[PDB]
Amino acid sequence: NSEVIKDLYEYLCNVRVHKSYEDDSGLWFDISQGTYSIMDYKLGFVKTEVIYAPVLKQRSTEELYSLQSKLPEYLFETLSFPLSSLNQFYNKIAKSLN
Amino acid sequence: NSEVIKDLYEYLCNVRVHKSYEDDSGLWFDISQGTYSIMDYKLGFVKTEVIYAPVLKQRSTEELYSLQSKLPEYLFETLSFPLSSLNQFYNKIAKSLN
Amino acid sequence: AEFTSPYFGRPSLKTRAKQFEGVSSP
Amino acid sequence: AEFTSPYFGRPSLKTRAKQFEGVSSP
Repeated sequence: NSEVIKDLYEYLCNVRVHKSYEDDSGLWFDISQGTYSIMDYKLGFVKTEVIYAPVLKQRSTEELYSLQSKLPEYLFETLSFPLSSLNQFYNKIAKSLN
Repeated sequence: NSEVIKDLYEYLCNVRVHKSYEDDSGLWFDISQGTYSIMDYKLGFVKTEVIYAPVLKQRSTEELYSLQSKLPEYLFETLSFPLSSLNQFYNKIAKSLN
Repeated sequence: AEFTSPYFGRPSLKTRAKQFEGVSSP
Repeated sequence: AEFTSPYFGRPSLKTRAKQFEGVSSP
């Protein structure tokens, strides 16, 4: 059921957690979020406080240009913010992509 | 990892899929969504078109009064809407609860 | 192993699953 | 059993997992 439950989260919230892992720094998630404009990023949780890291090296120049025009500039660099701001962070990305 | 990935979806999107099941009608999900105001409901998928069914019989009178004051009235009855409206439906519930 | 605080430590929405005990599909 | 169309049939975001191939934590 885990695979269809993730499908629901994708249709309901336009977000997909590809996988998780825990390194020395903390617990990390590979995440994509969409609307067709899509953004890929990692969220780290260190113990809590949240680290956001955009995954942009693979994206094409046309792709980067579209995202940059509409998304807030800080979304294209690493960012640290409190856990209590995580849902707003999700909504800001969602509102910017759509 | 499935349990911590669901925890992330909860913190990121303020929603939790308790479980799924498939009956004769289709595929169903028990879902809670929150901000502290919380709403419990089932989403059915019939093949697609979406059926929303609020789960209110257990809630107390004080709880129902708070939700009713702020949430749209149609969220307290069964509702059917196209799959392409599912993310807006999520966002409307999210915006109304917060 | 020693106990370690979970990253997501707040009471989740897992507790609410019981709300669907007697409900059937509409 | 016969093939049945999935309820969620559109191409998902599962394809994008490959975007994280060579990336490390910051």
